[PDB]
Amino acid sequence: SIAFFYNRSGKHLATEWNTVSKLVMGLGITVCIFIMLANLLVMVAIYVNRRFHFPIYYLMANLAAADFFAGLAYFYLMFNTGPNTRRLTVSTWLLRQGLIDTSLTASVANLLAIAIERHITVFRMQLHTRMSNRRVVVVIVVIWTMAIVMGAIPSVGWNCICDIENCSNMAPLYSDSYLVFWAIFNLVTFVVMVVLYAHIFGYVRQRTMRMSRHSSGPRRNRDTMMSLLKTVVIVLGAFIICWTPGLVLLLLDVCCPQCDVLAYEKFFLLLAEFNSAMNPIIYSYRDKEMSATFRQILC
Amino acid sequence: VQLVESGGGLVQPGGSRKLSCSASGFAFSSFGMHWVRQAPEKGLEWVAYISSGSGTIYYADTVKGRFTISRDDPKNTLFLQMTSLRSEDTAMYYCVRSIYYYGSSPFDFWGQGTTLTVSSSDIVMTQATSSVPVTPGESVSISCRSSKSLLHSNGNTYLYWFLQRPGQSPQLLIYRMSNLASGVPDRFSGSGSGTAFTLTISRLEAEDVGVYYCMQHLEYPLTFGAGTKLEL
Amino acid sequence: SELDQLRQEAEQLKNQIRDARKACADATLSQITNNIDPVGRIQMRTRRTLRGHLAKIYAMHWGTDSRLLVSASQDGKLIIWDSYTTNKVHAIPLRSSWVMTCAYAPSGNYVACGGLDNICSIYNLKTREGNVRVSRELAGHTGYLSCCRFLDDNQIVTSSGDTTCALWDIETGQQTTTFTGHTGDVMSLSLAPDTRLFVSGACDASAKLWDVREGMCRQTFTGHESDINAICFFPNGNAFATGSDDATCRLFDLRADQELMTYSHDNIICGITSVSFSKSGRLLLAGYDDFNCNVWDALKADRAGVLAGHDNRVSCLGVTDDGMAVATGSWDSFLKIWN
Amino acid sequence: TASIAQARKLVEQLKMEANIDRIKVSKAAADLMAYCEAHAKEDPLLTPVPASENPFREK
Amino acid sequence: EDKAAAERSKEIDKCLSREKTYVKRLVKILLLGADNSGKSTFLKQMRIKGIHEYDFEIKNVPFKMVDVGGQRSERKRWFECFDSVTSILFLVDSSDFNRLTESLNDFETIVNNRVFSNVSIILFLNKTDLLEEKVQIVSIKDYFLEFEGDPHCLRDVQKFLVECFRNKRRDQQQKPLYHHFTTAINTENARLIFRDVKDTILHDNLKQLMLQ
Ligand SMILES: CCCCCCCC/C=C\CCCCCCCC(=O)OC[C@@H](O)COP(=O)(O)O
Repeated sequence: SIAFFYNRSGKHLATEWNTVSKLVMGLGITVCIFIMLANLLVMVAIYVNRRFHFPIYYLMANLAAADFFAGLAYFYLMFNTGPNTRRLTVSTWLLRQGLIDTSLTASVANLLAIAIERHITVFRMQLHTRMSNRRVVVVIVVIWTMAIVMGAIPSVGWNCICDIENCSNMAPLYSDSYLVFWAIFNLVTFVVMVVLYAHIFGYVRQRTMRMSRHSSGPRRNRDTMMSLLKTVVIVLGAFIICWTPGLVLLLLDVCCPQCDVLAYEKFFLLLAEFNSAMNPIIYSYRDKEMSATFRQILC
Repeated sequence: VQLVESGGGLVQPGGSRKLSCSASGFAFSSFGMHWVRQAPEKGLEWVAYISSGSGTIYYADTVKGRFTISRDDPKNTLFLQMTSLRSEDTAMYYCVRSIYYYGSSPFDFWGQGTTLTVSSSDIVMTQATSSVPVTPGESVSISCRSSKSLLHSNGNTYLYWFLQRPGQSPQLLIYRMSNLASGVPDRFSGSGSGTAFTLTISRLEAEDVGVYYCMQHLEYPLTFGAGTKLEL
Repeated sequence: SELDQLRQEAEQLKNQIRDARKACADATLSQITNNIDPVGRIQMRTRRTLRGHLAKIYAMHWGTDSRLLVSASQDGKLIIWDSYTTNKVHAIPLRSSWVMTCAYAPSGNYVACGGLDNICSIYNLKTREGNVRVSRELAGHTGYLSCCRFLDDNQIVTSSGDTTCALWDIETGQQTTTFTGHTGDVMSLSLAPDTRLFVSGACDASAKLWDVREGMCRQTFTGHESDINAICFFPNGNAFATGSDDATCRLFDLRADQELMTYSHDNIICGITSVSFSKSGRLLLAGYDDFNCNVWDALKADRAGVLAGHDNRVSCLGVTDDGMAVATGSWDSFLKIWN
Repeated sequence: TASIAQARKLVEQLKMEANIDRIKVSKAAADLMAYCEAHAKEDPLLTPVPASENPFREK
Repeated sequence: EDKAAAERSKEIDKCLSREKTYVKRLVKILLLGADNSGKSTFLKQMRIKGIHEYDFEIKNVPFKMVDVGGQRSERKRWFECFDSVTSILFLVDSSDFNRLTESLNDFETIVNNRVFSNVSIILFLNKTDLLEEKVQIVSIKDYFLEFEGDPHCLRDVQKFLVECFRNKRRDQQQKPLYHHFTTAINTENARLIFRDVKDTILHDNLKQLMLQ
């Protein structure tokens, strides 16, 4: 019974619906509807428009699949939380938590895959329209294979059900060596994709300045270097806003025992699932054709 | 336009001999080649096959394992390797070119032949026409039959007719039982429906003497009918 | 002077030609065909799809056996297809990649092609060497070659952008006859079933009926607006149909000297790239730049189907001699068989 | 002076094209209709052919 | 057998697929000019009845110059088979002041075509040394009007000649226009075209990736 671990972990088992429990469930449910609907719109637009059949859009339709899954994985958890968490068994507890990790890992890994496709078709002297769909499908399966692996290892031994002494407090059945391992995975991913986007900006910037004497035609100039800095800031700023508080709690739970990390955990996880809702409006709003495609779908 | 084979000679049982055939005058890279042997007094017998690009290889059931056929396209040559030569391998070996697309005529050009002496299911294709005496200026018919029906679902009947003049390599007359090969006079015609086939000559000549063979191409263990001599 | 008199003479000749047509224009084909049964909705499906071309397909022709087919592309290659089994019989590499036309010999031993290189090349398909080699290059045109149609194994008719059409002798290799009289570049050509007359469309909204034996123009038809880029001959051999950039098709008759029916609708604004007829002459298929192909009731002008499924502008369109299939090529480098 | 010969040939060609035999448009329209009705049964596209005889569907 | 014919078809597909890689990295340049422009000498420094295509390679990138001759005067939509090219190279004689007005019209008709949209332009003002000798002894005000600069300064005249070409575009804000004052230098002519087509592709990738 999970009641054995929860009491040792300093947690609490709710028996009746509370004001916080009602507010968290209500505020998180309305988020889930948007995630499973906005990310479904991106799927249809790419399929119904023949002008979106290029490798870059297949990593954006895959990101919708990773984010749509992240809505179902939150729909399931919301039902089994509060006056319902005193009912799950050990086997059902590991399934409830394992669906969360398989969805968030797939979302973060798709953000890095987009940052490498752009870096590839920017330093190569070939048109992205004239590219093959072989590299994308290889990357797509690797994204989904690694996510499932990261969601199945804690259920096959990487947990504290056999080592009852040292494991986390936020997840009483997860070892503290798996929360640290997950924080390293995403922190490294952010650092890598910051470098990739900062090399694109510095490369196009030194070419716009060089082709200013000869090329007086309406290309380059400042509208080039201000519509490219805006995009980099939005894609990088949104990751920090929706994921920095989450990682701090993960490394505070393991490192600091005298920390009341149990109070912020229910809202720092909702804010991390809001990133799956801001993604379709960041990678699918610059395309005026995609916006025009949206209107022709909704009546 | 030229298919010269060489490498034969007297050999001992259990010894090894290698046959080489050199092509010159056509696009050898796009032709699938064959090896066909003929006993000193009996009819022809298909031996092996290598496709264009060396994709598929086929062997006779009597020589499988002991024989290997390979080609060297850049050098324009074809090879046959024999390791355990028995006393039943005394024959004359020919080389035949064949190309396969919609409307082609395979087995059109035969080599010249190299001799080999050793001092020591499948469709059964019949010909009960061992000898026939004729007179020039008349009309004759050569009959043939097969165990299985050679007519395929796609409407193609795979029966071929060959002519071996005295001391000459076989030449193609009719391919697919109704089509006349290029360079053959119009007096040669073929018929049949699915089992019994006949080749008809309208007016005979002095060069029509020889032995008429025939072949099936429905299943790759190819079999030839017995000879039919035009005694004249 | 005399040029003024000649202009006056030309002014009054056209009045008497129009009056002769107007007097005989007692009725219209639509009025007579107001009591025939409609053909209904034609439904065609993509049976086969021929993949392998690496660029836009500009021309395609059918063999008389109704099974083999040749096609050309901007890549600069010529491919012979087996439409039944989707098998590539041949693949002919060309010297120039700017090829805008291709033809199939009625006997089947030769193919022809040409384009912005101003010459037509003939390829021998039945050689003893097992390959395909060019037999003869036909030079003598000053503009780009826009169309060619084999007459016999030793005769071919070619039209060019230098405002002329010619008849050649392949054995000799010299221009036998030259057909003059057009004003704009000739874009199309259509041999009669009897192979004794042909018609050509030019970029001056004019179609002329020629005579190969006599080398003189017999008839002239007007009524279009923009360049005529597609012409076909009715199976009876007594009429023909045109298609122009002004998104309209018309049916002319060689005996009435008049247009009979007009094939246009308000939802089409793009031109017609290809025109073909049915074996019985009851259907009229036409390609468009709107990525689709349209089927028209030739006796009623009512649209009766859409051959959709191409991802770019439809360039080519042909019907087999037995009426069992329709092949269409387009700029997306695919051919499709419709039944 | 210069275009005199070209216009002289133009009217000569116009003279030949004007003096030709012509028929009524009603007669011509009936002829095209009579051809389409007679060959209706021989059109495997206007009247679809059964899948047994179809060479592009029998596989 | 019909199974041996299928192997022939699959052997052809292997040869066709070996050319797909080449055509996916191919850059086509359409070359235009005149008799006095210097198109003959320009191609003589390139180590390679209708169109004379010159296939070659720079820095492991396939190239192809579609050099039409006098046929470029054709003005039909059929002749515009070059809608798949990536750039257009134009050769102009700077010394010939009399024919500059003539050379300024054919430029206007081509670059304003509805087909050559999404295509960049490269300009090569040939024979700049002859222009240096022609100026400082012969004025350009006697040949052109609306010239407010000094007629005895090379930089003033050069800054005026390019502006005359740049003002004849009604579709400016879709693609750029590069200009170079080249000569019979014989060396940099291949490298200057390489940079212009490199940044043309780069500014096609930036919109296709939604990065700008
Ligand atoms: C606050 C967490 C920030 C982001 C989360 C990282 C995603 C998962 C990665 C690694 C494993 C961490 C597992 C513990 C993190 C918190 C998730 C969690 O399980 O929170 C508790 C919440 O269900 C409600 O608890 P109950 O009401 O007891 O079910």
